[PDB]
Amino acid sequence: VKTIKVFTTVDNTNLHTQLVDMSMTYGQQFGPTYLDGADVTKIKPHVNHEGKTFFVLPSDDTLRSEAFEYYHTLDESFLGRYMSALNHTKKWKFPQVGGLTSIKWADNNSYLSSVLLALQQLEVKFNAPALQEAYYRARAGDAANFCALILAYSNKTVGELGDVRETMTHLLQHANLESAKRVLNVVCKHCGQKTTTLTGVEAVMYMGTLSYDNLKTGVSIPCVCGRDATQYLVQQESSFVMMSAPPAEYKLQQGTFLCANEYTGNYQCGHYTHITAKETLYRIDGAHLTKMSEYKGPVTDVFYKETSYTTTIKPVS
Amino acid sequence: MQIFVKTLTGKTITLEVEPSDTIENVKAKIQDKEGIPPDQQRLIFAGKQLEDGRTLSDYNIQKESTLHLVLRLRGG
Ligand code: NA
Ligand SMILES: [Zn+2]
Repeated sequence: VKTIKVFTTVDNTNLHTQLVDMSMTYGQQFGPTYLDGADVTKIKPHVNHEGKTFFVLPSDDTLRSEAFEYYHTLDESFLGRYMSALNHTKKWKFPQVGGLTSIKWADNNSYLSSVLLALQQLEVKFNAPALQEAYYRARAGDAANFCALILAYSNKTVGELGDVRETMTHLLQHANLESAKRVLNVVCKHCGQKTTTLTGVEAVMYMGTLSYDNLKTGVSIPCVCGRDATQYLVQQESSFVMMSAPPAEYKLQQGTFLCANEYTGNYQCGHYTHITAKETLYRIDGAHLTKMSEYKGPVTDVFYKETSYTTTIKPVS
Repeated sequence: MQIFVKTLTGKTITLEVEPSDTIENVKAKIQDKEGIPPDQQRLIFAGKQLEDGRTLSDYNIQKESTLHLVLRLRGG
């Protein structure tokens, strides 16, 4: 029996020493096995594999513990889906555009580029070590791992069409939003006032208007009495908010928002570009940049910086 | 109890539901009646995203509430 020595891992930190038989596939020995993202399950060890690190599926208690602590998921399919995505995302290009890590277009990835571009402008931290480590690398321009993780956490595959708002929602479940807090009032001329408090991801997301000012001044919403009521923001504590709405023509003006994305197309297929407010507005389409003093188009998500906001609106007399 | 679901096009869907029903179950009722596949449907209540595995009760959706049906975007 001839062997080579390799290391297996689920977290790239804890490495497990292995001796593998050259006459058996990696699948016969570890099960699903990946070398820099590439699926090597069906092949036999090569002399050139000596001393290399391989990713494996968590197949014992130690590996399962390490995977859980690193990824913050109990989903047995996770590593396999992560590696499957990584084999493609490692081939993507991550140019710096307007000082931000972007993604050159490939594999229907414009929604992912808009997610990545927006995150870099938010004061946000991830809890899962896998995301912390990969996000740091992504900020540094090395974003393949982070992109593959976005796909794995979102239960999406490379090439699948996607929604920035939905993807952001998945990612933010793993962000530290423990102190994010939103208080909303709803006032009806007949029914009076009702108040609710939202925390975590729900405190920083909204679907119905792009305008943070509108949420502050009043959004018309149906009341159970059959009349219209007014919903408004009483208090917000978070480092940002994301305001979303079905795509519609909207004007982005300098000095009024952090960043945004627009969706051009229809409900069957569209394409995203990102707009960031710098010394002027920058529209970022993958590797491409267009500078402009304002942007009018089918905006669907707008991000705003926040610290603490308290309303000036008083209860009705 | 009756609830209402306002679509993007401006139609109001009228449903008979119970507080215990899951959001997934509400989507199933929408599908049979309007032919909208549940995987495309995204239900919103006063700006808040509703999730499939949770229930109307979880969101304090009571009688005569109106939800909004928006659609998942399909960006390349
Ligand atoms: Na984009
Ligand atoms: Zn009322």
